[PDB]
Amino acid sequence: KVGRLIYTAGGYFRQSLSYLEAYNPSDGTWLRLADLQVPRSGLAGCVVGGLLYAVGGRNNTDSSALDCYNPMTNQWSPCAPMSVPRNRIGVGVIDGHIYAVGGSHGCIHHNSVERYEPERDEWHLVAPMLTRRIGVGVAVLNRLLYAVGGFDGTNRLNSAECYYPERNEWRMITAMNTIRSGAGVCVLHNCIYAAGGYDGQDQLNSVERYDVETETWTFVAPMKHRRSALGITVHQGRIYVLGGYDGHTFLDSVECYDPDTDTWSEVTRMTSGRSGVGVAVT
Ligand SMILES: CCN1CCN(CCC(=O)Nc2ccc(S(=O)(=O)N(CC(N)=O)c3ccc(N(CC(N)=O)S(=O)(=O)c4ccc(OC)cc4)c4ccccc34)cc2)CC1
Repeated sequence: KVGRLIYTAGGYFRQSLSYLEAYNPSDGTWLRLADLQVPRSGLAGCVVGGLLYAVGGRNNTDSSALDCYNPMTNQWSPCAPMSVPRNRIGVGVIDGHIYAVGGSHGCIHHNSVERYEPERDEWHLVAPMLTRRIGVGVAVLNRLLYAVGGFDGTNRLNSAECYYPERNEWRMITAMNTIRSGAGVCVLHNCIYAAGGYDGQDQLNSVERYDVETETWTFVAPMKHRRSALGITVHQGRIYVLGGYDGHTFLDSVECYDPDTDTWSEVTRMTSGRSGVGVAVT
């Protein structure tokens, strides 16, 4: 069997893409899957019940689209769209529900947040963030959604806030050491990781993880390639970053961070360089 792959949807390189490819870290092999009905970039990926969802993005135009991919049918299926278009959206999953955080619709910078129930194919607004954030990293940890960095329309941000589903409220948390938009955010071993991003003048290769109990952000081993608008995911206790923009070119490099050795390896290259891809694991 081919159990658990890293899926990449959409992206940008000279134009919005429709590519859907999968990577087998047991293999080193790539798989070409069904193209997206509409090419998109700046979207987010997540998994719920073994289906892969592609949320938001822009087609070259800002998308409110939610689309479902079934790995067993290799087929894409449209879902109820969001209430608003959300370019540079962040996404997280709590109890089988997809939270769409922030993003832009043209020049509107959203601080709003909606929740999608796959059981009912319905979207509902939840409490809005304290800060408008596009290009925001999103991570779920102890059933709490975290919104990290991004751009509020005026300032690139280093702040972070925390949404509480049971109370339906947001609370700021400790700010990061660096301003980061278009960063990869994920959760590896009870910690939130924030890799790369763009600090307003440079693409970053730095990496800080947040310890919730100590409330502090500490830097860790940096990546080899500066990159923003990167895909990120966690597979078997390791972080994977995919593609992105380094300020000049569109990367195809996929680096793998080992927490037990605090080291970034290059483990493969995408079939072509791209940025703004959605990434998930199933
Ligand atoms: C128009 C005139 N020019 C001038 C220069 N050009 C340079 C050549 C070029 O094409 N770069 C390029 C790079 C990337 C894409 S993208 O697909 O990933 N993408 C598209 C999307 N869906 O919006 C996105 C763009 C910007 C983002 N950022 C958040 C933010 N507020 O900018 S960011 O922090 O990471 C950033 C900031 C400054 C940077 O340096 C300028 C580069 C990154 C995105 C964040 C998340 C997801 C997609 C993003 C697309 C194009 C091109 C065109």
